[PDB]
Amino acid sequence: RKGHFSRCPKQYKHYCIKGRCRFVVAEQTPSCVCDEGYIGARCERVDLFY
Repeated sequence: RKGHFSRCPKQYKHYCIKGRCRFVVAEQTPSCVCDEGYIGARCERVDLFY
């Protein structure tokens, strides 16, 4: 319909520091989306101060 999946909790977000992730249980699809204004491979740096 719109987005009925499982949101990744901060406790399990070790693959992304400043990035969220949507894990689909019914259809096994683990996808991590980092902040658009972020920088670094592990989402450590950022491109937005104010």
